[PDB]
Parts: sequence; C-alpha cells; structure tokens
Amino acid sequence: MEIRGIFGVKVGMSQVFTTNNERLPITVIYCEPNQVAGVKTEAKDKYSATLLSFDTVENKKLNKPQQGFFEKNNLKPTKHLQEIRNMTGFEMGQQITPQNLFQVGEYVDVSAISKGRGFTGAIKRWNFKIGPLGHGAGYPHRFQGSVQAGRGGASAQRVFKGKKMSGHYGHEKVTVQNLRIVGFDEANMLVLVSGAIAGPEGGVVLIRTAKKKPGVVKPIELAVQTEKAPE
Amino acid sequence: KIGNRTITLDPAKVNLNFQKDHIAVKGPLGQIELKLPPNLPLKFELKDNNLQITRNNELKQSKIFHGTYNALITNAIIGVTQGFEKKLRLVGVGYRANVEGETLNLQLGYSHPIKEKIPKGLTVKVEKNTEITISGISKELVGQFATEVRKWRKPEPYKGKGVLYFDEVIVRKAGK
Amino acid sequence: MVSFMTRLNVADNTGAKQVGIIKVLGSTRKRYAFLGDVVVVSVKDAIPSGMVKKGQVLRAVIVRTKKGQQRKDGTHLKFDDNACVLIKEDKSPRGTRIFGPVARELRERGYNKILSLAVEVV
Amino acid sequence: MKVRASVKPICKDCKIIKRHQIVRVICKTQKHKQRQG
Amino acid sequence: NEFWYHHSQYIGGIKKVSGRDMLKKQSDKLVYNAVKGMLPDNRLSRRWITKVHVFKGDKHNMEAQKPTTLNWS
RNA sequence: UAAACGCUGAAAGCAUCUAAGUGUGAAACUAUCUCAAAGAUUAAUCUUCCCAUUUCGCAAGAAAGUAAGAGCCGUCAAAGA
RNA sequence: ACCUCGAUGUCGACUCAUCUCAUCCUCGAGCUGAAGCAGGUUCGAAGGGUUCGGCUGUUCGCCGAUUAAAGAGAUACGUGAGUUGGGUUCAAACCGUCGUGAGACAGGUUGGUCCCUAUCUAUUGUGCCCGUAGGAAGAUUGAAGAGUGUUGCUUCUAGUA
RNA sequence: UACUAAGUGGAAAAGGAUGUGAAAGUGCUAAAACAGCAAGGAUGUUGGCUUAGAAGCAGCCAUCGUUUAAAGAGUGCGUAA
Ligand SMILES: [K+]
Ligand SMILES: [Mg+2]
Ligand SMILES: [Mg+2]
Ligand SMILES: [Mg+2]
Ligand SMILES: [Mg+2]
Ligand SMILES: [Mg+2]
Ligand SMILES: [Mg+2]
Ligand SMILES: [Mg+2]
Ligand SMILES: [Mg+2]
Ligand SMILES: [Mg+2]
Ligand SMILES: [Mg+2]
Ligand SMILES: [Mg+2]
Ligand SMILES: [Mg+2]
Ligand SMILES: [Mg+2]
Ligand SMILES: [Mg+2]
Ligand SMILES: [Mg+2]
Ligand SMILES: [Mg+2]
Ligand SMILES: [Mg+2]
Ligand SMILES: [Mg+2]
Ligand SMILES: [Mg+2]
Ligand SMILES: [Mg+2]
Ligand SMILES: [Mg+2]
Ligand SMILES: [Mg+2]
Ligand SMILES: [Mg+2]
Ligand SMILES: [Mg+2]
Ligand SMILES: [Mg+2]
Ligand SMILES: [Mg+2]
Ligand SMILES: [Mg+2]
Ligand SMILES: [Mg+2]
Ligand SMILES: [Mg+2]
Ligand SMILES: [Mg+2]
Ligand SMILES: [Mg+2]
Ligand SMILES: [Zn+2]
Repeated sequence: MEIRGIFGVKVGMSQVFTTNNERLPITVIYCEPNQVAGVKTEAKDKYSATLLSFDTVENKKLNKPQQGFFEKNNLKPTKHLQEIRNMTGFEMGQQITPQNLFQVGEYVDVSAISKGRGFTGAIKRWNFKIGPLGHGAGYPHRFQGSVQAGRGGASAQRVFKGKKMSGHYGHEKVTVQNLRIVGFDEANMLVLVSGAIAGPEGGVVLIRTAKKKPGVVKPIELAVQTEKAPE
Repeated sequence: KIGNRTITLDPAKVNLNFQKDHIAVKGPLGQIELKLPPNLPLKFELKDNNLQITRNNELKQSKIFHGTYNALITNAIIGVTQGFEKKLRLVGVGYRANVEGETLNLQLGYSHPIKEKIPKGLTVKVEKNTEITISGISKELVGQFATEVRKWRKPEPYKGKGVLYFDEVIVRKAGK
Repeated sequence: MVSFMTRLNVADNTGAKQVGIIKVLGSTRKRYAFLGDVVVVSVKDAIPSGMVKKGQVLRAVIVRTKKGQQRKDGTHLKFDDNACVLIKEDKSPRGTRIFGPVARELRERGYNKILSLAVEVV
Repeated sequence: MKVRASVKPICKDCKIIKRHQIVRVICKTQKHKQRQG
Repeated sequence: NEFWYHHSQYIGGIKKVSGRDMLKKQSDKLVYNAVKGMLPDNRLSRRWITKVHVFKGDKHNMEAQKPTTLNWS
C-alpha cells in the first residue's frame, strides 16, 4: 500500500502530560532530513520501493565506491543507505522530513535492532520454568527441559528441528506496531513517539506507516500549565 | 422428451444468430447470450419458424445435453419475448423494504442496516412494503436475486414471519 | 496485590476480624487482585455478635492494598494494609458502615453504595 | 439430517437421489433427510 | 483429487497443493518435479535435471542458443 | 473450500443443488502480520569503484609491473564465551 | 514366548513438550417432542486454549471454589548419561497370621548410598576455508521456511423479536 | 475387440443405492403407451356397535351395496369428532 517511511536515531525516553488527564511515556527520535537516493518502479524492476540516504558524514569518512556513487547521483555523502517497500511519489534528490510524511497524532509502527544480550539460557530466552530449589535437588537447577520426543526405533529418537534451547539473544530487528506520534519539533528536528522503542540510545530507528491501522489518526493534545509565579 | 420437442417461434421480432459457440437471441426485450461448450455432441438446424436439435450418438452426456440445451433455448426465448418475474411476500411485525437507486434496502430485525446491490438487467419493484416483484429477462439471475433476498430471513415454521415466496406453503408447528 | 490464601482485614461492621482469600474471581489463573477486584473468601476470625459465622464462604471486594497501584495521571496510591468488605450478589455491602478510607477504583466498577457509606474516598 | 450406513425411504414420498457421488434421501418431511448411503 | 506434497524438516511443515493450484500458481515447478522423478538416483541426475529449462510463457531468454524446434518431445 | 444451503436445468416431458454453466459457505487451507533467507551449487538482480604495462615467448605462459579493497597490530563497546 | 539375563533402570511427581481425533470450549450447519432463554442428537472442523486446592506415594478417586472449557489417547503405560526417591523390592525392628522350627505373607508400620568430564549423530547459537569463473564495496527481489492465531464481562441495539 | 470413471486398479465385512454394460422372458402402445397438465373423483350415510365423539381416515361388526366413466366404509393430512 501507500507506505511512508523515515529514518532517525533514538535519543532517550521521557513523559508528557496530556489533556483528558493521562501521563504518556514517550520516546524521542532525532530525525535528520532524509534524501531520496533512488526510486525503483514496478514496471522496470518488477517491484516498487524508495531508497533514501541519511546520517550524513564528511567525504573523508566514506569509501571510494560509495563516494563515487554519491558523486555520480549528485547526492549529499551519507554513510547509511536503506530502502522501504511500496514507498512511491517522491522525486529523486528531495529532502524528506517526518513533518511532511506523518500527521500530528496518526498511528505508526517502529522497527529497530534490539539491545544485545549475548549468550542467554533457556529460561531467560524462552520463558521456561525453573526446577525446584528445595526438598532435595540436583546439579541442573536452571534446566532447559527434557528434549525427549521418542526413545526406541519406532519413535523419533532425535531432537526436533527448531527446539527451544540456549543461544544468542538480542541484536535482532523487531517491530512494535500502532504507536501514536505525539509531537513534531521543526527547529530541533525531533519526533515524539508514544510508548517504548526497541534498541539502545543512539541506535538507528525506522518509522513506518502502520499496516494494522493505515489511515487511523487518534487525536492527542498536550496540557498547558495554569500555574502562576509566586503571589 | 425435451430433446425431441418443438421450439416453434414466431419470426415477428425474435432472431437467433447461431455462431460456432455463441448463440445470440434478440427480441422485444434485451438480447440474451448463450455459450456453447466446446465439442458439443448436438447440431442445431434452423428452418422456417422451427429449430430442431439433433445428436450424433447415443451417449449419456449426449442425451443430457440434448435435453438441457433445448430447455435453455426455450427459457431464453421466453425471457427475451416476455421475461420472467418472481414474487416475494415479505411478512412480519416490522418488516419492510424499499428501493433507492441501485440498492434495495430492507429492515427486518437487524441492528445493522441491510442493503443489497441490484445486478444489471434486473428491475425490482415494491408496490407495497410487504411485497417485492423481481422482473428480468434471465431466469437464473432473477432466481438468484430472490434467494439472496430470502437468505436474510428464511420463513420460520412457528409463525408466518419471514420473506416468503408467493403461493408457498410452510409446515406449521405449535410452540405452546 | 492480594493473591490466593492471603489473610486480610475487613473494614466493615460485620463480625469478621480476619478473612482468607480462596479464589481470585474473574478468569482462569487470574494471578492477583488489585483495587476494585471481587474475590471469594472464608471468615476465619469472627465475633459472637456478628452477622457472619466462622467458616462461611462468602464474596468480598478489596478496597485497600499494601502494594498499591498506579493511576493514569501517574499518582501511585498505597495503603498500609490489605482490606476488603463483604458484599452481596447485588454488589451491595453486607455491613452498615465502612471503616477507614477506600479507593476510587470502586467508583469505576459500580459499587456506589460502598462509596456513599465510606468515611472519605481517596 | 440423519447419517446412516443404510438409507431407505421411510414414507412413499421419500425419493432417492445421487448428488456429488453420494446417495441421499429427500422428502417433504425434513425429519427424513438421510445421507451416507 | 490428486495432491502434491512437500515436507520441511520441521513438524507440520507438510505443504499440500492440488493439481489445479499447481497448474495455476507454479506450473514450471510441477513439470520440473515430474521430470526429476523419472530419473535414476544418481550423481549425474543433478546435471541431467539442470539441463531442463522450463518456462511458463511463450517468451524465453534462451533464444541466443539457436535451439531447434521439435514437437511432442 | 469441508459440512450445509442454493439458482437455472435434463438423463428420467414431472421432480431434481449437478452431469454442462453459475453461486453462498468455518478459528481448518493459501496469502495479508513479524522474523530470517541467493551454499536457492537451479549459487539470482541492480548500482558504484579499481585493473587495462615493459621485455622474453607462450598465452586464463613467464621475469619484473601495475589499483579499489581486505587483513595483521593498537584504542574500544550500540557488540561480545 | 520371537528380541534382550557378558544388564532394555521399573510407579508416581517436576521440567519440556510433540502427535492423533473417537471435539471439552471457541467456529459453521441439518433435525428436534426447537415459542424466547437454555438445551438434546448428528455432520464439518485439531488453529489456539483446556485452573487452583484439601486427603492419599499415588495414577485413579471423592470433595471445595472458579472457568468458555476444566477433552479421550499415543509417544519404552514419552522424558533418572535431565531432577526427586514419597511407593515397590536389600540388609535392621515390631504387630496380626502360618509353621514344632530356622523362617514366611499383592498383610501393616519406622528407618535406609540414585555414578559418568559427550566421540558420532540430532538440536540451539557462533565462526574459519572455499565456491558463486576479474576483484572489491554497497542495495535488493524471494525459491524453500519459521513465529503468533485463546477468550471473557458490561453498556447500547432492546425489555425490542 | 469390449468394460471401468472409481485413481477403482493400488486392502477389507454385515447392509444400502434409478452407476453402467450384457443376456433371457413377460404387459401396454400410432384403436395411442408412461410421466406430467385439465376435469370429475358419488349416493344411501355421517351404515352400525363402539367411544365424552369418530360417522370416508380411534378399536371395531365387518371390512357393504347401487348410479356410474370413475369412485375406496377411502389416500393421507387434518377436524374433539
Ligand atoms: K534380561
Ligand atoms: Mg549427589
Ligand atoms: Mg544445589
Ligand atoms: Mg523401522
Ligand atoms: Mg524412527
Ligand atoms: Mg428446481
Ligand atoms: Mg468464497
Ligand atoms: Mg559440478
Ligand atoms: Mg516354541
Ligand atoms: Mg526388543
Ligand atoms: Mg553388551
Ligand atoms: Mg548399559
Ligand atoms: Mg541408563
Ligand atoms: Mg470428526
Ligand atoms: Mg490461517
Ligand atoms: Mg494442612
Ligand atoms: Mg501400553
Ligand atoms: Mg514411563
Ligand atoms: Mg501419559
Ligand atoms: Mg501392561
Ligand atoms: Mg533418558
Ligand atoms: Mg526419571
Ligand atoms: Mg544423576
Ligand atoms: Mg539413557
Ligand atoms: Mg523410601
Ligand atoms: Mg530418604
Ligand atoms: Mg529382616
Ligand atoms: Mg506358634
Ligand atoms: Mg533449504
Ligand atoms: Mg486403493
Ligand atoms: Mg443399484
Ligand atoms: Mg446391472
Ligand atoms: Zn418422508
């Protein structure tokens, strides 16, 4: 469908009080003006997408093939390159900011790389149960769980593919859907998104139109303090 | 038998163009198009005011087709010349229907409003709120409209409530 | 968060000094009961001049919690003891008075009689 | 509808047909619809 | 009435497609699998099934090979 | 599409959901949602950058002789045994 | 009585579950001795879910309070190179009973050692080498796949049919 | 040269079915066949015991006769009947 996308860097999390008396936790995203580096058409390519360039850097910090591509396409040198599917309607070499893409309070989804956690066990990874601690116990306390499917020639006699055991956890792309944009800051190029965004502070973040609610925009307005300085 | 049944038609306004697999019938009303499936085991002949369908063999499907398409030609000619009509008696305590533009809307007993789109070539009229008349030139299409209107409220056996067919009797039950 | 087999106090006039939780009513494996939740209980410490007798299984609604809960504006309400009052099918209190303060989460889940018979709502 | 290994007419109005390669019994009385013949 | 079956190494990964679905969605794969099934289990059968270029349309990017035309083969 | 209900219709002048044709229909099935994926050896597509020497003979030949890039090493942590 | 007595660890519980449908709930439909509500039976359907406690080693079972439901089975009556050892079944001791006796009882009771550093394969993760036919740096399509899929209450419709 | 339409072949019983082919007989039919359609489809009477009542359609006493083309103490539904 008509999917709109922007790229930014998560800077932290705060809260804002809103009218209708709710305290909304928010995530703050620093969104640089993104530059459309390429447009790929359905007829000529067999699919349609828009590839932008963001996180600009000096020319001495870029490799020779990438800087050659940037100077051939007449673009600002940037070290980050990525595309979104089904993004159409933007001319090549046009600066795009989230203000032109999304509305004040529309629903969007956010994709980001999860915080790395390393080699984790079965319980921390698959929400498994821990074995009993008292009344007598054994060496394996944080046991993964018996992986027996069948013992004997008439049964599996093997661990089934895709078993739930210990392994790498974190540093993986994850998407959280139906997050309402709260506010735009043109001067600071700063987007406010309700809820919690995955990834460490300073990581890359992709804001896309929500596929569950594409056109739904739920109103949200902030509260103006009525206080007065001392009388 | 239907296959060896005369189809005497007057040449006043009804003509029947017989192509390879596209039979066209034109008359007082709109034109009806019939598709002939490939390798049809039955040849038509077009004399003066008389069409006769003959077959080549004694196959089971041959006999079935010979009867079926004689009936189809009869139905097409009748609909082209005089059309088909169906009558629905929508009866109940607060049941009523009416026609707005191309959509027929009904309010039987449902919180959500009920609307229904009318296909091309069929005209549905509502003289009285409890009465519906579906007039068309193709029997199967008017029948489909009648049954899809009926599906909203099938006649229950305990009382008379429902979208009944005309001169249609239902078995009565006494729910004390 | 009052849970299964939790002893709590009754804040009404009914003769029941200590009451024990039996089931967190409402669904399957409902782990906890927060403010405004209804539970099935058994009277364990009672008095001679009381409407209820020791051992009866009854239905109650919780009004206070030591753990507390957080509202939408961000205020965290926290009492110092878990308390419940005995209610009837109609959601009407069994006692004629309510002792101490009660939460406002009752207001959301009906329980208008409980609020009107309380000393002060919080 | 009654699913039985053997289907036979109950009244004189019950009529046996073969639909979708399955023999069924249809009749005016809906108590007598049978299948899986 | 006739089904084509493909099982992944997981449990429940048995995908079934009817003859009509195969004839519409992927017909090239159906012909490829049918030809492969008629070959001996071998290390040369891999190359043999490789030399079969099956296309779903009249067009083909293989006109540079100047392939002769024969019917019903 | 299953169960079920059909409209038009003969074999079997009636009837008939079916044989041709045309529908409706479930948390089941195929997609829509999330993730990973060209070692998919059937190894795919697009963009950019760098190679394009002198001699001898033997050419996906030799002696030297030509760049993009990558690695070793060091400081590290959005990562991590 | 065919495999195993140059050893295939046997009940129950815990952890992890997977599969089948003869379906407990949710989903669709036919009949009803179906007015409505709530039911009964049959057909289709295995995607998900299918509770906590008291007594007993218990499976089972009875009882209590909930739930939409508290399904039937298989997988060495799944699972001790994963845990426990309450039970059975070592040596100790007593009761009832049998025996003249030493002793014995699917009669009862108290107590009583559960080993192994993973080679292959299977699986969860993460790498080196090489191939993809010049090399390298980027961005992609997606053949074959994996993951999730549960449901309740209140209000309105409407005290309307 | 025939048969099967079930992937039967390529596993199964008691039982059920206008699947289809072959054969051997028998009834009617262009003095009109079968189905369907259009008409009539009776009288004593609603017979009588019997049953609160049955009287074309409760059990009976049985299971009438005429007119007439045909008609039944009825074919069911159904009516206290
Ligand atoms: K042995
Ligand atoms: Mg030990
Ligand atoms: Mg320990
Ligand atoms: Mg074997
Ligand atoms: Mg095996
Ligand atoms: Mg019909
Ligand atoms: Mg459909
Ligand atoms: Mg090779
Ligand atoms: Mg022997
Ligand atoms: Mg053995
Ligand atoms: Mg051995
Ligand atoms: Mg051993
Ligand atoms: Mg062992
Ligand atoms: Mg079943
Ligand atoms: Mg699905
Ligand atoms: Mg105790
Ligand atoms: Mg067994
Ligand atoms: Mg076992
Ligand atoms: Mg078991
Ligand atoms: Mg046994
Ligand atoms: Mg084991
Ligand atoms: Mg064990
Ligand atoms: Mg051990
Ligand atoms: Mg072992
Ligand atoms: Mg022991
Ligand atoms: Mg011990
Ligand atoms: Mg002893
Ligand atoms: Mg003695
Ligand atoms: Mg593979
Ligand atoms: Mg077979
Ligand atoms: Mg038969
Ligand atoms: Mg025969
Ligand atoms: Zn019948």
